[PDB]
Amino acid sequence: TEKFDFGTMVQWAYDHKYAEESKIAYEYALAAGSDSNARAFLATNSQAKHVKDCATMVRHYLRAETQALSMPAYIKARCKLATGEGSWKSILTFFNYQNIELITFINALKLWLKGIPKKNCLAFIGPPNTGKSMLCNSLIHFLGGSVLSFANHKSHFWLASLADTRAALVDDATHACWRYFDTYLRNALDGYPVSIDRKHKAAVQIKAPPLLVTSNIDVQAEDRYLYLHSRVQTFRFEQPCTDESGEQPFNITDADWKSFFVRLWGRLDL
Amino acid sequence: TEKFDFGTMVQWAYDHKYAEESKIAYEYALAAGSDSNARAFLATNSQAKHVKDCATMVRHYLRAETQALSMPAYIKARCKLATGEGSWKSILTFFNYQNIELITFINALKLWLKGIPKKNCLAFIGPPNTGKSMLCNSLIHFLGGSVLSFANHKSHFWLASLADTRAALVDDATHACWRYFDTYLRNALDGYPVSIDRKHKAAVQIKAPPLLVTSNIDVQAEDRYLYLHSRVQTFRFEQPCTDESGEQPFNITDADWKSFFVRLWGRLDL
Amino acid sequence: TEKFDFGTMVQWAYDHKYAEESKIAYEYALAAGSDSNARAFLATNSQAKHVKDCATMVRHYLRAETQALSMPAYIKARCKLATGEGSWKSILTFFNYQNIELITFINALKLWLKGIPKKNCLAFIGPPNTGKSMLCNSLIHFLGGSVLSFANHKSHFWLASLADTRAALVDDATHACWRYFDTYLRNALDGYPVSIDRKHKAAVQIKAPPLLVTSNIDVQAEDRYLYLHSRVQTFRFEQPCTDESGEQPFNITDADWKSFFVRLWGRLDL
Amino acid sequence: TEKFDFGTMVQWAYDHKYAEESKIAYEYALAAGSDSNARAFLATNSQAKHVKDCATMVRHYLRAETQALSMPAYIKARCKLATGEGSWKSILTFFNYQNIELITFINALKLWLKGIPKKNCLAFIGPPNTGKSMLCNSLIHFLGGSVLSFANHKSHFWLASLADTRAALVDDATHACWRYFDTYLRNALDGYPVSIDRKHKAAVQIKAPPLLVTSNIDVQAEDRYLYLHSRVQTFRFEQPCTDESGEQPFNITDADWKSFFVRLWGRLDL
Amino acid sequence: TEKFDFGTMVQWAYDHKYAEESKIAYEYALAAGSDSNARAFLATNSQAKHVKDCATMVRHYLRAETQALSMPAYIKARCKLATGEGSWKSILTFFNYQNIELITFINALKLWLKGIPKKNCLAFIGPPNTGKSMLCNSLIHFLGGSVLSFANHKSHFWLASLADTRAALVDDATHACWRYFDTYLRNALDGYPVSIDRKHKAAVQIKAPPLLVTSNIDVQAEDRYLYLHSRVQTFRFEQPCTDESGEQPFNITDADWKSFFVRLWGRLDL
Amino acid sequence: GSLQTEKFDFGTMVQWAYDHKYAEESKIAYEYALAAGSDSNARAFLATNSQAKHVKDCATMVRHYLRAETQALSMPAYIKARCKLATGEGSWKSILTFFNYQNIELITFINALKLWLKGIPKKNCLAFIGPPNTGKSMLCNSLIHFLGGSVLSFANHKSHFWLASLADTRAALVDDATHACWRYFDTYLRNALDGYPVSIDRKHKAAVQIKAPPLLVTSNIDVQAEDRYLYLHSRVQTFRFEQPCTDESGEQPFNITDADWKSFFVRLWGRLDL
DNA sequence: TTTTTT
Ligand SMILES: Nc1ncnc2c1ncn2[C@@H]1O[C@H](COP(=O)(O)OP(=O)(O)O)[C@@H](O)[C@H]1O
Ligand SMILES: Nc1ncnc2c1ncn2[C@@H]1O[C@H](COP(=O)(O)OP(=O)(O)O)[C@@H](O)[C@H]1O
Ligand SMILES: Nc1ncnc2c1ncn2[C@@H]1O[C@H](COP(=O)(O)OP(=O)(O)O)[C@@H](O)[C@H]1O
Ligand SMILES: Nc1ncnc2c1ncn2[C@@H]1O[C@H](COP(=O)(O)OP(=O)(O)O)[C@@H](O)[C@H]1O
Ligand SMILES: Nc1ncnc2c1ncn2[C@@H]1O[C@H](COP(=O)(O)OP(=O)(O)O)[C@@H](O)[C@H]1O
Ligand SMILES: Nc1ncnc2c1ncn2[C@@H]1O[C@H](COP(=O)(O)OP(=O)(O)O)[C@@H](O)[C@H]1O
Ligand SMILES: [Cl-]
Ligand SMILES: [Cl-]
Ligand SMILES: [Mg+2]
Ligand SMILES: [Mg+2]
Ligand SMILES: [Mg+2]
Ligand SMILES: [Mg+2]
Ligand SMILES: [Mg+2]
Repeated sequence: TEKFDFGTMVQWAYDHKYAEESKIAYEYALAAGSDSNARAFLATNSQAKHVKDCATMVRHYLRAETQALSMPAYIKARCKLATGEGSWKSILTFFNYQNIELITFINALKLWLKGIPKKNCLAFIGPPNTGKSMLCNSLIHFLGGSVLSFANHKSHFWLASLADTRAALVDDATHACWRYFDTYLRNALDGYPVSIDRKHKAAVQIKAPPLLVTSNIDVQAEDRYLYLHSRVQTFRFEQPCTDESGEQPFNITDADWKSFFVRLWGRLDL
Repeated sequence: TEKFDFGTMVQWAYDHKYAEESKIAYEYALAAGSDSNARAFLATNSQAKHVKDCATMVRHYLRAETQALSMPAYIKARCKLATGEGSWKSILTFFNYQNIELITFINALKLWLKGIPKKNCLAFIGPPNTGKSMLCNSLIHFLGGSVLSFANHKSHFWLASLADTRAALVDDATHACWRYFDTYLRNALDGYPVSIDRKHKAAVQIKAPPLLVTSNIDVQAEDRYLYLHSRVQTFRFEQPCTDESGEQPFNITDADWKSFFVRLWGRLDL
Repeated sequence: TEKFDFGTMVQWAYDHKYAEESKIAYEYALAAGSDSNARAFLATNSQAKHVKDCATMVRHYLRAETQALSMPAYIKARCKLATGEGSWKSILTFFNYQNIELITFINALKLWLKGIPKKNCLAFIGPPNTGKSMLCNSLIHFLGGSVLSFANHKSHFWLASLADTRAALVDDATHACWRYFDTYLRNALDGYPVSIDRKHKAAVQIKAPPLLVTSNIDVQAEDRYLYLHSRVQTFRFEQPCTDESGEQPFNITDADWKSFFVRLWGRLDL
Repeated sequence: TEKFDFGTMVQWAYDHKYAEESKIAYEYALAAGSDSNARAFLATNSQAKHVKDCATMVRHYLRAETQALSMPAYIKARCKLATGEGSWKSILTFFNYQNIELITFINALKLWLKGIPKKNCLAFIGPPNTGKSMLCNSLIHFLGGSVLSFANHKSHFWLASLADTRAALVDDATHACWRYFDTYLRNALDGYPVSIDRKHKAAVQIKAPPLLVTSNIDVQAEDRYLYLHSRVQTFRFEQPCTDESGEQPFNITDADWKSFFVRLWGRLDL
Repeated sequence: TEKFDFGTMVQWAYDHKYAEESKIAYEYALAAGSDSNARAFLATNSQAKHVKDCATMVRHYLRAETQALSMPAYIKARCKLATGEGSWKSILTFFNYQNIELITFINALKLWLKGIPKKNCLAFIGPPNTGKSMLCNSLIHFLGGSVLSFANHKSHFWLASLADTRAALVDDATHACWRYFDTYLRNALDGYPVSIDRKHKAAVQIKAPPLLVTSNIDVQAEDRYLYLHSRVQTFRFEQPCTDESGEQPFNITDADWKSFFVRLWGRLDL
Repeated sequence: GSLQTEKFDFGTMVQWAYDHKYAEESKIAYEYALAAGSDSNARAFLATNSQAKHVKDCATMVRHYLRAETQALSMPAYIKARCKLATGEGSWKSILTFFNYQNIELITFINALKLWLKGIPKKNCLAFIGPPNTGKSMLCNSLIHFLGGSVLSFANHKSHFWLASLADTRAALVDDATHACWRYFDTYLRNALDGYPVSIDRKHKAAVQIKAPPLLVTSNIDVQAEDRYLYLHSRVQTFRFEQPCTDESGEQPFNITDADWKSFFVRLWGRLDL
């Protein structure tokens, strides 16, 4: 009875960060009890179209709204997202544990986040069960980055994510993987623009984001990976951890990284 | 003369849990004898468009409603749906026949419904005709879960059901299938959110529901499937059901499952 | 006035069981001579949209209506459709000719119509020209079943039929085909619920219907379809159909099957 | 009045049997000089939509207007289309030249036209330049049949024609081609009902029409086409057909086939 | 009012032979300065739809208009397009230079343009730098034919062009190219009607146009191209070109071919 | 009520989007709704019950114009327009110094570049070959960036689509060609090298008969030396970069910017026959 | 959805 206003619903949707049709529809129809517009919505002979468009719009921003930030801004935004309690000390504990000086990682982490040529790829090498996927997965999750599945490597579309995320991580690189790297991904390592295909869409011309790599292989040593030497910052995690006792081993959480970034914000040149 | 009110149809559709076009259309056109709106519906020049949208809208509400519950609230609702007479005894019987203590299955079932990391995968391995498919099938049917079709698993779009159903089932996993699981779905097993891709402009990092699996392969034994050992609870049916000449044997039904949960509600920690 | 009434055309269409655009369009334009509405139709600036939607709408009902019945009820209805004169003896005669005790094909057919898991697939194996397609096709025609066309298996829309018909038939399965079946469709041959993809519509999890396959291959012998053994029932066809005789001594018809079901109704547990 | 009447255009298009957009649009725009409606057409802000729909509407008739007929009726209709002057002698001459009895061809053609199982495929094998395509194309032309380009087999939409025409022709089948046939098209070659996939529309179940195939390969001889034997028939044009004189000695026309059918109408059981 | 007139834009578009959206859109918006309609177009809330439909409309005319001529008529019209000054001697000289009697070329050309089965394909073979692509391209360019890129043959849509032009050219055919031809395109080299798929649109059955091919391989010599012998007319361009100082001693242009045809119209049986 | 003046005007949006060179829906949408604070039309836009469709079409429209504008220009005009774009301060001397460092007479490079830009047959491809770390990609990328060229990624040659860009840019660059790549060139792209038309196939759209633009290639392989690349010899101008641009620690000798090229073209416009 | 992508 009060002519439905799309823009309003979008706003609404956008405010509650509701981005999937299914929800928008439902949640709104609920607010129909105490909301003239919502009520107006259910009156529409085209709820369908709106719910769709509503979402389309919402995500539209959200994506765009994020693509906007700068690494700092972005990392700042990724902090508001971190919920719960923890402390940078946890991270420090671990690195110390691996016999690595946090400053070393910090210094490494500074040029990384900045995507500085030849300082754009961090590798965590070591025997199995040393915390490699741990850390790297926890950091990526924090940063809201994408994990690359080198299994799909057969398809050149296994890099499609690189056109979106701020940070990608290739977990457990094998010789076949490193070879791939040394062969086709050199630019992704020299900060030169690189082409990246997208399912059904046109290729994108972008700068390859920060890369995280875990491997049992010390590329730094193997001679067939020469080009990679100067292009991969390597930390060697040797001391094990996951022991035969069932006990919950270390686990850096979003919170932890929150503290880390918040407390090191000065030193990281952010 | 009265105008066709879409919203009404949707409500109707929603009240009868009529989610598929084919039906909605037919069933409504039937209530056209004693329903002004339906009669208004058949009067429309866009019946098609409506039926379509009607369905779209309904599934919307359903999906949103389905994901809203809590495993318990959900299960509880799945019981109300269970019509007919049966008894938990049928199930106990069979597990016994299969030489397994119900308590074992109950415990495993507990953590499963709770989707606890590493216990989120139930497997029923055994030689042909030992009753794996129905058990699984019957359980999934009761739970209102979806059946994944491995036949389309490339590009993983054989995981889009994963963003909706409270429990899926992989009936008859082949080496090729388990390989796939050991390769891409490790997360659906540890608890870490799985990147459930999908068709239109948006993908969702959803949490994988409990999984059910039937197979002739005993992943626990094979060594190439090491990762899956600690992440797949294996129950094995070695006794044959084959027996079928004359007396029409076993078939677990929604009712049977109703009794099962009702009477084991306490123990299941629901 | 002469405002075109869509709902009318549909009814029309529906009455004559006209479900394909091509026809509906043509046939109607014909009724334009003695029908105000069809004449109105040809007056529409959007006949296209109407023929399309009309059809869509018609199939909509039809499905709903067919999916509604029971197998006997369906079969029963498939009998009303069978016109002409023939007899069950023709069927008997042929099976005898192939040296197969009718009771054997009846007992098999009983559980086949019932779709009991794993007794849902019948294979008619034998050297070329033994009446296999001949038979299968007839029985499928009578049931108004659909043919899957493996040449399209490359498209996940090939099984669409499976979400509509009460019985499907794979005529002349090669090795490639049996391979595929053993590899993906075990949940189908079994006759359990499977997810079917359809163009324009949404996924559909319906119980895979009864299957009929004809082949030069004895999947029961080959150790490579090892796992198709507990699923495919077989009927060997050794004796030749035609052999220097104007017209095939055997050629079963709807009528013949009509007799068959009519006279064998009680034995088939219908 | 000066309103653009769609129905009119359709009639027009239909009368001239103009079924492809390209033409419809062009040919009409020409008649715009002396036709109020066409002129009205060019005035529309949605010519596009019309040309498209207009075509859609025309081929709709044409298809039904065909599938409705009967081979006798259809061939009959194909003769009225045959213009010019020729004589069945020309065809006879050729077949004699190739050293074959006209009663043999006819005997085959009779069954062929009737689309009888496994007697639905005629292959004209022989060395290059023996007039095979020459003959086969001319017949298909007369019959208004469609051709299948194997270069498109990669797409399941290559057989889309089969759901329309009364006769298909595979000109110059290579090994790859026969292999495909022996593997996926036994149904079709068998003139049995195969499901044909079409773009945007759903799969159509129809009886595979009669097939013509020219080939340097005698499937009858080769042993790997063992199963093609009982489905293919075969003719052998062993005698060279093109001469030194620019204009080749044999070149049949519609007229030629007209006579052929008209005079042989009785023997062909039409 | 002066509401945007679609037909006008189309006319404009057509007159300038602007057929791709990208241009039409841009070029029109430019004429917006001195064009009431263009200005009205920019005022449309649906320019998108219009640019598209305009293109669609234009192409239709463009194609329809070309498939509409007779080889003579077409060639005739292609002459009017030929601007500048040149002469057949210039074409001649070259052929003589290559040690080839013009009449030899003319005789083949006559039948080629007529598209007579199996004489529908010319091939210019020879060592690199002998003016093959030179000639062919110039001739295609005057005829206004399209060029096919074997770099795309992995998608049958690389032949889409065939369904439009009156003359196609495969420049620099390699072994893999000839093989593809010997395997799939026998029909096409033969100039018989064939099926041509088109992205999203529907397939068009049409007579393969005249082919021009340049290659370092002499198909008539190789024996694995046995069957391309009766289809491919060969030419031996051996004499190198650009000798000393880069300066191209040969430059064939539209004008040149204009003369060629104009003067040789009689002999070419046009 | 009657007479609306604030009414949402699509064309306006497009112009806006066009001006800022915003071509992707995601952005347009966001960036516009932001300008909604101080923009009657933007505000009108948000008032629309069909923002979706507009964002889409806006975009659709922007590229139409954008793609067309480029293809539109002449090599001169294009390069001219590429200059206005170049911001910052640099100098052609930076480029001279580098080539000099590489022991190559700038005139040599200039003489070739003059013909490259013209896209003249058999001189339509430049290759910068030499041991690793000699500033090849360095130079080539910079030049491509200024020109607004597109980079091809042989890591996708698998699908014939890896060349879709060739239907748009006025210059493409294949960085670090392996043997496999060169073979691919010698095999298929022989027309791209002779100026004769080739059919670029886009995704979901009909192919396009286009004239392959100028090509830039950097590689460790001297196609000029190898014998399995005979055809290429006369179709690939080669520059050998022997000297190591290598910069020990933080302090890069050679860096080349849009500015640097700006000066370069501005000051050499004459000699480049532009 | 078909074309892509597989
Ligand atoms: N998927 C995961 N979930 C939770 N923790 C993980 C996961 N992957 C790795 N970790 C953590 O990282 C450590 C294991 O690193 P690891 O996986 O052994 O490197 P690698 O795989 O090369 O042997 C463990 O201490 C564990 O806490
Ligand atoms: N719905 C049912 N009705 C009657 N019998 C059934 C039903 N489902 C399964 N069965 C019986 O159980 C057997 C199938 O057991 P099955 O599910 O194939 O075990 P598995 O999956 O390990 O191969 C069949 O032989 C069948 O007789
Ligand atoms: N509808 C029919 N009309 C006339 N003859 C038929 C018909 N169906 C089959 N036949 C005869 O039977 C033979 C085909 O048997 P077939 O179906 O191919 O056995 P199978 O399927 O095991 O290969 C043909 O030679 C044909 O003469
Ligand atoms: N429409 C036609 N007009 C004139 N001559 C034709 C025509 N069709 C075929 N020919 C002649 O017939 C010969 C081709 O016979 P052919 O088709 O190659 O038999 P096959 O297909 O078995 O190899 C050609 O040399 C050509 O001159
Ligand atoms: N349209 C033209 N104008 C001027 N010269 C041309 C033209 N076309 C070709 N040429 C000359 O011919 C030579 C190329 O011959 P070429 O195309 O390499 O034969 P092919 O294509 O078989 O390798 C070039 O050196 C060029 O100077
Ligand atoms: N635009 C630039 N700004 C500053 N330094 C650069 C720039 N481009 C390249 N370099 C320096 O040159 C090195 C890269 O040389 P490189 O491009 O790999 O030569 P090539 O392309 O032959 O392999 C880097 O270490 C970097 O310090
Ligand atoms: Cl099993
Ligand atoms: Cl058979
Ligand atoms: Mg089973
Ligand atoms: Mg058969
Ligand atoms: Mg032939
Ligand atoms: Mg050439
Ligand atoms: Mg480099």
